[PDB]
Amino acid sequence: VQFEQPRRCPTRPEGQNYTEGIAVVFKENIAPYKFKATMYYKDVTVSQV
Amino acid sequence: WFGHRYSQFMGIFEDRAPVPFEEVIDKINAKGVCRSTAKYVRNNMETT
Ligand code: NA
Repeated sequence: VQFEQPRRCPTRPEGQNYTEGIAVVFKENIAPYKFKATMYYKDVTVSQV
Repeated sequence: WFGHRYSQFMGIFEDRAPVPFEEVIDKINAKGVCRSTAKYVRNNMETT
């Protein structure tokens, strides 16, 4: 018999390359559009007594 | 009320009356027409 010769050792992974950057994450808009209005009307009351 | 040079609503009574079963079957579903009259029970009274 002979002894097994040294095995090929594994290699450490290269490591994930990361791009740095700035981000803005947008979501679907569910808020209603809001604005200001003015109602002009007249309450008309006819009372039969 | 019809005044001089103007007319005014003294009142507007608005009601919703059910269509009778025989009118739904014989008139609306069979001929696509309605009676021009509404006869129904409102406030424990038959009104036409
Ligand atoms: Na050896």
